[PDB]
Amino acid sequence: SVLTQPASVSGSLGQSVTISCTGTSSDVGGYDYVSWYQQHPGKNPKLMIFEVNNRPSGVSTRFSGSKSGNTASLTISGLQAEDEADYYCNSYSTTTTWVFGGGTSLTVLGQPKAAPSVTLFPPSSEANKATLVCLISDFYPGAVTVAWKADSSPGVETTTPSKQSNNKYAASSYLSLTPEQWKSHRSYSCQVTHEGSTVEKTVAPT
Amino acid sequence: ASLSEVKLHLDIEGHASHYTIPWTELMAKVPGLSPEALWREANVTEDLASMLNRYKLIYKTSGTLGIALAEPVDIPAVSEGSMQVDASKVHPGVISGLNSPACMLSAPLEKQLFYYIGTMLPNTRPHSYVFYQLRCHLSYVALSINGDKFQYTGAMTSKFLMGTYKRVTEKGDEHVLSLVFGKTKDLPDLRGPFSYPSLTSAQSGDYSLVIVTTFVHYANFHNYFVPNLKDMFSRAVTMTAASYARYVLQKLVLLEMKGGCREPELDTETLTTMFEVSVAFFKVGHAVGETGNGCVDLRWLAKSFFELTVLKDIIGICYGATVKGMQSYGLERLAAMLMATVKMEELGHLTTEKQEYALRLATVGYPKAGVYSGLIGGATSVLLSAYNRHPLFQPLHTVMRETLFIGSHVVLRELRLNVTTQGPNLALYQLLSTALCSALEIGEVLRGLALGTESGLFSPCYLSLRFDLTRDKLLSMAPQEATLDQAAVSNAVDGFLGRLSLEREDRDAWHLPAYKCVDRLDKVLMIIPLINVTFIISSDREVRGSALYEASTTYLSSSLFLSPVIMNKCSQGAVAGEPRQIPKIQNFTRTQKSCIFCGFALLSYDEKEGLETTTYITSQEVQNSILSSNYFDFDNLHVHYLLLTTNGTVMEIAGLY
Amino acid sequence: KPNVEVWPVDPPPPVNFNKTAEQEYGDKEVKLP
Amino acid sequence: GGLVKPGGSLRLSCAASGFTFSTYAMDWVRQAPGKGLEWVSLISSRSSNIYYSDSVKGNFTISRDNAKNSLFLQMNSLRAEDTAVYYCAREAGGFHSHFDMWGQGTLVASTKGPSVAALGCLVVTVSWNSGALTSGVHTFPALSSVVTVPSSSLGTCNVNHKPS
Amino acid sequence: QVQFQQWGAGLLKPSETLSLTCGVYGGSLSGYYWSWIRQTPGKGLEWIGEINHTGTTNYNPSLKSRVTMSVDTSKNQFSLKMSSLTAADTALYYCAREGAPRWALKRPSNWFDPWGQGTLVTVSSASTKGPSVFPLAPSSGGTAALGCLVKDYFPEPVTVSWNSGALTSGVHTFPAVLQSSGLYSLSSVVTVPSSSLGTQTYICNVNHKPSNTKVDKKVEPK
Amino acid sequence: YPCCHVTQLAAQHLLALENISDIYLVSNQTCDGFSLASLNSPKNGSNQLVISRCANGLNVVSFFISILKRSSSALTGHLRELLTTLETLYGSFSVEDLF
Amino acid sequence: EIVLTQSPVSLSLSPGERATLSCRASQSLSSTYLAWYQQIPGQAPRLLIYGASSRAAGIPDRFSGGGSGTDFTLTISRLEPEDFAVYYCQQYGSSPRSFGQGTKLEIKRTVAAPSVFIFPPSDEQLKSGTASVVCLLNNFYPREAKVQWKVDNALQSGNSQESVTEQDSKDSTYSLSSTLTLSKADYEKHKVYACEVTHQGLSSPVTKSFNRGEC
Ligand SMILES: *[C@@H]1O[C@H](CO)[C@@H](O)[C@H](O)[C@H]1NC(C)=O
Ligand SMILES: *[C@@H]1O[C@H](CO)[C@@H](O)[C@H](O)[C@H]1NC(C)=O
Ligand SMILES: *[C@@H]1O[C@H](CO)[C@@H](O)[C@H](O)[C@H]1NC(C)=O
Ligand SMILES: *[C@@H]1O[C@H](CO)[C@@H](O)[C@H](O)[C@H]1NC(C)=O
Repeated sequence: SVLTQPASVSGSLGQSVTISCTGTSSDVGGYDYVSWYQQHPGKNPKLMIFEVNNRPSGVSTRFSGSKSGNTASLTISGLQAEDEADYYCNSYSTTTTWVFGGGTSLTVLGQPKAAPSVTLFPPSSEANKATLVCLISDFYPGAVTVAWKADSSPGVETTTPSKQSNNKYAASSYLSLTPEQWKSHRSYSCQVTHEGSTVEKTVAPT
Repeated sequence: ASLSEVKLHLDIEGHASHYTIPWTELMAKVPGLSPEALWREANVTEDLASMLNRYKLIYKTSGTLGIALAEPVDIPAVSEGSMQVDASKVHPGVISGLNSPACMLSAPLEKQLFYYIGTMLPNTRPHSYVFYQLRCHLSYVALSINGDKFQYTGAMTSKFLMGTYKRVTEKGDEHVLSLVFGKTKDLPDLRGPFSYPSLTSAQSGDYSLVIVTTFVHYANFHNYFVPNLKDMFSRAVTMTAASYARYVLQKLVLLEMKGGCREPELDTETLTTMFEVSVAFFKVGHAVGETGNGCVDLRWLAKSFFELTVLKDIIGICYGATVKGMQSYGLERLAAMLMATVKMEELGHLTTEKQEYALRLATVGYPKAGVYSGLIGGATSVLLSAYNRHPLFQPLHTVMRETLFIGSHVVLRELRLNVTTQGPNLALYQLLSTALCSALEIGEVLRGLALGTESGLFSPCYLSLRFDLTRDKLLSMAPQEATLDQAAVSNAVDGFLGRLSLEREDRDAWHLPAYKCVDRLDKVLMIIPLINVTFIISSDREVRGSALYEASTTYLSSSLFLSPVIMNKCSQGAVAGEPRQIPKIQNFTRTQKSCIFCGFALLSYDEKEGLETTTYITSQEVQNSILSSNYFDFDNLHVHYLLLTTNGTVMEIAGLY
Repeated sequence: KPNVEVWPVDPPPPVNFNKTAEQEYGDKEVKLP
Repeated sequence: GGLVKPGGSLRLSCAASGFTFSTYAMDWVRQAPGKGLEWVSLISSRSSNIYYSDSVKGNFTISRDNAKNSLFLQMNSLRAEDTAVYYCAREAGGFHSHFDMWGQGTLVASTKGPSVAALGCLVVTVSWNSGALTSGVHTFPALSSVVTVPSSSLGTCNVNHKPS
Repeated sequence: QVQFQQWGAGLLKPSETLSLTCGVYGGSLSGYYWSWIRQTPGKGLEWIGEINHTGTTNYNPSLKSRVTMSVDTSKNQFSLKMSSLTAADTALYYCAREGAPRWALKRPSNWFDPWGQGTLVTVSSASTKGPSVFPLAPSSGGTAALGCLVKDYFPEPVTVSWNSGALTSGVHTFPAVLQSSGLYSLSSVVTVPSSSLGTQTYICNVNHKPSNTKVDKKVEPK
Repeated sequence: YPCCHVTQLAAQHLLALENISDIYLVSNQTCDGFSLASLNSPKNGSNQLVISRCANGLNVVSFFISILKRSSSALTGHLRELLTTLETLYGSFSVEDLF
Repeated sequence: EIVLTQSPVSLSLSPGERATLSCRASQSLSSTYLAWYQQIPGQAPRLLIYGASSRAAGIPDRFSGGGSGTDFTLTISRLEPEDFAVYYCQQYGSSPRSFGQGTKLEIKRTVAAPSVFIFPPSDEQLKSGTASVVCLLNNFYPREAKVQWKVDNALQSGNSQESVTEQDSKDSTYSLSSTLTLSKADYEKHKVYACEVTHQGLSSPVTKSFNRGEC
């Protein structure tokens, strides 16, 4: 079933992070067979902890676990340089022959801030469908407030703040307009706020 | 210190299994378990070479024959309305009579049957190689012959049975051979590398017969003990509990007679019967155990434990064996209480099923003689009743023979007592048996002893007061109508003769106070103990009686004498002078309206054959059966009919009207 | 004359009903000979 | 294939050929849009023992072929109570309870339509001009992609949907 | 009833062995246990042993180291032997039968019925001596007494009968007195009427078994 | 010499089940085919040192089978599966082709 | 094993009286295993009562055996002269049979003075060199009687023996025979030989004498 795992990794690049994983009397509290798995945000598993404290022969940086009583904490030191991924814990459970963890996502703080590179596509002729595409990329952290206007005044359902390859984030915004509101109004300006800065891109039927 | 827990790890077939056995948990809830004792017995650090040499020491069955056996339905379903009885809680308010249904709960019955507890698999040499030391609630049958030079132990539980033979050669090198019977799933746990398949001789779908011995002990036992384990296991599995008990009982009875167990030999059949006694005692306990927390009908328990009680007595006679266990005191209390609800004097006025049920309860509740002698009055009441409704001189029917056999055991028990308070009733029983022992009865019993059927196990002739049954007369009464082989017939005559040996404690009189009036006992032919008189019928004259008649015999042909003894008080000397003649009576009318001959005896004999029949006139019906049939054949001048009266008179009936 | 009948017998003894296990069987710890 | 109803029959393959040793045990672990990991089934090296899940997530038949380097799994689709991404797992070995070798995993109302520096394609995989500029391969998460280029050449989009 | 006849030696030397044999008449050995019972004059009634017609023996535990008994069923006899004799073993030896038959083994002993006539076995180192018979002259109611004195014989007993048994009324044979020499001597006198005296004759028949002596002495007046 | 040995305790060496906490069993196709078990010390204390002693696996398995049977009225189901697995393992190993 | 002590040792009653004999055992024994025997001196013992209560064949109703446990009794009522005997108790329940010491009962009578006779030695005995004079006392009662030898009025001492018979089972009388033994030499040197008898039944001591050689 579920092994409890705490979220909210912390640390100002001090090369140390600690996150627990508590289990039952048949999986964690009474058996020394427990493992973890992080590896990336596009692929989840890689061994990363061979036993309670053992390390596989690829992870030379300080990776270790506690397994004190009915709880298995985790102490990592050398992976404090990248936004890598979530972590998981598992063990041999007599009740159910396997069992996994609730999830602990990780990214390290203190990275240099990056203002976003907002962009926009053309009015996109192709019928009473507009869906204006405003793109946001290369920003940190992943928290921006997007707004739109029609020269003086503001179905939307847009969100996708995932990670990127160059240590940054991304997002998109479409909002599904119609020519009955596109031809009459002069222009539309996609504005983004990242830590209090209005990055604007304006388009018009021209 | 302070044993806590052990973790077991398995890498079998890929996936890693991990188990945790906590010693302190399962050790506090199972007090009769010692893990360190089994760890010591295990010899965990034994090398493979040494384990191999211990493994080859033990004999292994080369071929296991697979036979499909059909086990029967022993214990019936609970009868609707049966009062359930706890063996531990039995009070007089429990079941009223023999007609009200009843059943005893199985769990308290088992707790009382297997009350004792002991070590079943000892640390001795042969068992220690293969078994872990086992200690359970048990019940054993032990016996020894040849003065501790041969011993058999019959330890058993509610799940399996182990019979162990031990032989001492008077010089050393004890030989041990064990046989284990029971459910293949219930067999005890093996030690080390041993496997059960390589040790089972016979096997069924659910039962197994395992043999545990060393090659040297096996080869030594084989010179004098080659049992047929196939048929042995087959009977042990297929037969019901009571049938198997009766089978073993018949074997021992034929062994006790014909002088077989006075000097018991180390024969194959002997040891086979020793094991079968244990199996008989084990099948009852196993049948009770296979119905856990249920209840067993009282009639089934009565039948089975009557058989077991008789079997216990017989093994105590032949081998002086000991049976510890398989005896519930609650069942005895229940039976002895039911014995107070039926009056013995009229036990024969009940149903045949009720008569047999009461008699089984009688021997089960009162297993030892001398506690309640009134039971004899019951058994006599059965016999008397049967004698009234049985066709005269005809052989006993199977049902009647079984009823009289169930009843005969209280009498056999009281005849072996040195002092009794039921002398008159024993006399009546033995007179009735003498009356029932005709030529047809002897012929049927001889045929049953020849063929080995149930007719030879019991007969009223065995308790009869006939002393004129030598070999030359038994061969004349042999049937010879069937195609008999004269070998079984010779052995049957010899066995029938030995069963009547007066050396038997139930064959010498010791309770006919007039048997002392005889001075030449080797010439006694018959004893007729009527009321106020006993007639000593002999071929000799020196009898200290109250009178002396001489019957008509052919010249030079072993004359016949009848000496009456009044009140069983012997005379100061033999009545001298000339023996008085037997008065002939012709004016007796064949038409009678009242029982004028009641209490008399009617003895027909022949001039050159001997005594032929004996009738006890016990009712009007028997008198009319005698007078109004072809019994009186005055055309044959060699047959003479003598009437014996209660005042000691002997008449010769030579005519009627 | 009357029919031959069984000699009368005495009533059964007073069955205990108040005897426990140790008084009937014994020590419960036996050694097999 | 894939993409079946709340009642389905899809045959999944775990074909992995890392070496010439296939005498280990194997497992299936499954993932979904919900961030979580859950185990499903296990077979033995000598395939004499097989384990499955025991809850609202149960599952259905798995097999293995020693002479064809494969383990196989078949599944019924509960859709709502069923996931889509099934990974392979290879058991460690003797006295070790974990997995070492893994796999990439197999594939994914009703089917919709495929399609309708700043080159604004507006929509699976996305590619431009048969990967002319691999460096500027920029696809925003779903759904439009953007493929970076030089501003001078103003005078000199590929999509795939497996349902479509 | 059953009758017995016992034969065996009378005088025996100490270190020797006693051998007796009873024969049964009027009955049969089958079914009963026959026993030997000794009785020292004055004291007595000590049980020795018993045997049945098959051979089962039961001896007195105070004598089982010296006593053996055997049977002969073809002759209806049973015999006793007692070695290591002493002067204290002289006694009257009776043989009796149990008053009730005992066929089986697991069976108590019974009472004696009937008994036989005991014979006197005398253990002594002395030798036999023949008796001398002398008359006692009857001199002169009107009834006189005449007798025979049997003197100087050993050992006991002798038997005196008048007229081979034709005269038993008034006969008195006194118990013997042991003389200082070690020999025995007794009298046997009968009182007869004095009318009879003289004319018809009287003879005392004295018989000593060990010495094989038989003397018929006629008693006449002098 | 399959994967370890079975040297018998020399006549001064003591062994007790109280000082054993981890037992490792071998399959019928893990080692050469013999049944060997490895008993381990508590693996506790400073530097976490541990001592091991190989022994006959058949005797260990038979011991634990009898242990679990003699107390089957207290098995938690976990030990029930252990009993079934030990019986199957003991049945897989066989003799007289060992000689 | 079991020891049976009888009581009393001696006993004397008159015809018609009732005699009670006692037999005490050293242990307990079943009443069914006990016997009483009657032994008239010179004859084989006759069984009286077996089973401690049951009368044997021929024994009349005036014999009764009772008791149990450790004490048994034999009551003989309406005594007759024929009942003179020694009576024994026996037990046959222990491993060895055992009998009692016995009780000798004498039946009383009237005074019955003796019949004194004297017999001189024969010529045959004198031929051998000795002489024996015989004095006879016949059919007297009680057994207490004094016999004194007088050879020429000299009282003989230390040269005479005597024997008394058992009580006659019909008339309950005794008989004594006294023998005076002398050498031939001492016998020939005296004349008057007499025996003197003193008894309760004699008014005066009766003397029977003779002269050596008279006719
Ligand atoms: C236990 O193993 C050792 C070594 O093989 C052996 O010496 C010993 O005798 C075995 N067991 C017994 C009970 O002797
Ligand atoms: C009868 O007495 C004999 C001898 O004492 C004994 O061996 C036997 O066991 C007794 N039988 C009974 C039933 O008391
Ligand atoms: C087990 O370990 C304890 C503690 O070290 C020790 O005292 C004991 O001797 C050991 N067991 C044996 C059988 O010696
Ligand atoms: C070994 O054990 C397996 C099960 O784990 C069984 O299938 C096989 O028959 C056994 N024997 C051999 C020789 O592999």
